[PDB]
Amino acid sequence: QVQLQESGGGLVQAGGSLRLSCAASGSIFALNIMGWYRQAPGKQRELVAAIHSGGTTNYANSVKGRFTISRDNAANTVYLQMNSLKPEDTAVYYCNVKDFGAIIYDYDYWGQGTQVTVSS
Amino acid sequence: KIIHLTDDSFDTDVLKADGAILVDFWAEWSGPSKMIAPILDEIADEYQGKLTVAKLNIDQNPGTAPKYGIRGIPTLLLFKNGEVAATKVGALSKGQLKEFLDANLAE
Amino acid sequence: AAKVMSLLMALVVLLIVAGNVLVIAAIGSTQRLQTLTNLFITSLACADLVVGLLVVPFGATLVVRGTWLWGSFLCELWTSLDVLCVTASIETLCVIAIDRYLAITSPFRYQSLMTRARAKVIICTVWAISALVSFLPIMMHWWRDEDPQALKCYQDPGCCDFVTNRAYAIASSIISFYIPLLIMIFVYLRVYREAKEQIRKIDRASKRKTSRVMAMKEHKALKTLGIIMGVFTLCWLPFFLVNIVNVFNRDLVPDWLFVAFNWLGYANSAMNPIIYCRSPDFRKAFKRLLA
Ligand SMILES: CCCCCCCCCC(=O)N(CCO)C[C@@H](O)[C@@H](O)[C@@H](O)[C@@H](O)CO
Ligand SMILES: CCCCCCCCCC(=O)N(CCO)C[C@@H](O)[C@@H](O)[C@@H](O)[C@@H](O)CO
Ligand SMILES: CCCCCCCCCC(=O)N(CCO)C[C@@H](O)[C@@H](O)[C@@H](O)[C@@H](O)CO
Ligand SMILES: CCCCCCCCCC(=O)N(CCO)C[C@@H](O)[C@@H](O)[C@@H](O)[C@@H](O)CO
Ligand SMILES: C[C@H](CCc1ccc(O)cc1)NCCc1ccc(O)c(O)c1
Ligand code: NA
Repeated sequence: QVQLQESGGGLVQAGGSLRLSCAASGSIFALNIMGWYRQAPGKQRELVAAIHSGGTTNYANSVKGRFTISRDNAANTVYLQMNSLKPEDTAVYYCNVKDFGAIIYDYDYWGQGTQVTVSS
Repeated sequence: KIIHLTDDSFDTDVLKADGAILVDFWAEWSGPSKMIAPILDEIADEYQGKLTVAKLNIDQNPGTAPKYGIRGIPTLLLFKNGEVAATKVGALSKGQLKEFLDANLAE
Repeated sequence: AAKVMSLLMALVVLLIVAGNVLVIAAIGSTQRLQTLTNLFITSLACADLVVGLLVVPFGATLVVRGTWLWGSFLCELWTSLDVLCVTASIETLCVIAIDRYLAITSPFRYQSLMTRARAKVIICTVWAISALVSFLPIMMHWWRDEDPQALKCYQDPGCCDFVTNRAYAIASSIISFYIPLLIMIFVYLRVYREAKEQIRKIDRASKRKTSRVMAMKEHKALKTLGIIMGVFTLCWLPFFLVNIVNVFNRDLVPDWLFVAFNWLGYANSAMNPIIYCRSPDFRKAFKRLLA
């Protein structure tokens, strides 16, 4: 069974920094995307940042220049280094894995989520 | 169970005969034509009621074979209602022959 | 045996129409299924559906009766419709391979690069090429051989054999099958290479602590790649090989085999829904559609 374990979230002062970390334990296809999504209270889920197995990345405009996504070269673990935090970034952050193992379609795995609250 | 054909009997035994008749054109001088003799004897018992195996010695009856254009031997012509439904020339194994007969008899 | 042969045509048509109708229904009815890839899948299903409704039925009769009952014009048209639908089907399989290759290996570049408007152009192109290789040459008599025995079949309205000049059978086979095949081999090979090359980089990372082996997901992906290339090639390679062979040594291959290899190709049209619509969203939509 595939499972995604989220850590590194919590309370933090505005202007500060966190480092999220999602460790995927299970069978994943070599070709995949590991990513972070978030859902602010009373808003829809949005992509924060994502990194492909190859190394190419994709970031939302709100977090560009601040957040940095990187993955463990050995293990199935993906890190989001969040700097210059603002109260706007307060949301439940979810870890996502897109597995390309079926070729024709992608299978999705989602984490339970971890809370990040930034106070002014 | 096998009918042994002549020139004159060919019209009554094969052309006017009821059911599917498998005719064999054999000769005492052809080693290929002998290889089918024991396998046709087994086919007469195993396909009893489903067809009739008939044999014709092309040496003793030279008249029949030119009429249908028999080049080589052994030639196996499968007859139905006095018409030639299918044709096979050369020696076969039992498994090859059963596939030909079992395919052609199921219409 | 010919009793069994007729029963076998009936199920072929049933599977093709059932399957492909079910796919188009699923996609058209479900907002979740209306993706970019499934746009190409929709093109494929249209092509295979027209194979089952028109091409194969008119085909099935020509085997049963042993003659063309609908006159020289509908022969010409049916021939053009066959060539079109087969060319569109196979060329669309080739586009799906490219599509999934980009989406798996360069997903972020792919999203900006491939739009819905761009995919429509790709699809429209595929059908325009199918049309120009089928209807244009067959209706305008460009496909015609000069040979007198061939010219006897063109004059007989009961004859609807597929007899072509050299140029057309070569060109049509290359455009409908060989170029698509080559692209499919090259593309899906780069997926295998990319996946193997990525596993290589993971082993370089571990500082000699672990060596990766093939997991559940890697065996399954390789089976999928097998079924994709296997069933496509098994179904259409025999016929399209023989189709070029006929243009040179005409006697070598019998007519009953040639036609039987063409029937094997029509079988691929029933196989495609099973291969390319296994997604969990497809599986849900199909249950929802069948009450
Ligand atoms: C033997 C059949 C081989 C498979 C079918 C391929 C044909 C499709 C080719 C095609 O249409 N394009 C080439 C893409 O590589 C798309 C481009 O022409 C595209 O740039 C334009 O359509 C516009 O997007 C310009 O804004
Ligand atoms: C980059 C894509 C173009 C690929 C390059 C293909 C080059 C070969 C061109 C070619 O093969 N022929 C050129 C001349 O037609 C056909 C001949 O080799 C031969 O088949 C004919 O002479 C006879 O079949 C005619 O009876
Ligand atoms: C959207 C891009 C549209 C491109 C449309 C042209 C398609 C490629 C050219 C072509 O159609 N053929 C190859 C050219 O030979 C196939 C046949 O048209 C041709 O082979 C036959 O007419 C001859 O074999 C008859 O003697
Ligand atoms: C866990 C095990 C998973 C299966 C391993 C892969 C199965 C074998 C895949 C395969 O190589 N082919 C399909 C056969 O299954 C043959 C094709 O790759 C290709 O070589 C032919 O289509 C050629 O004729 C093209 O000209
Ligand atoms: C029209 C023809 C019908 C053959 C046929 C004949 C009898 C049948 O019972 C069923 C099918 N099929 C041609 C398939 C084809 C399709 C695309 C090509 O480029 C090509 O050269 C040939
Ligand atoms: Na004709």
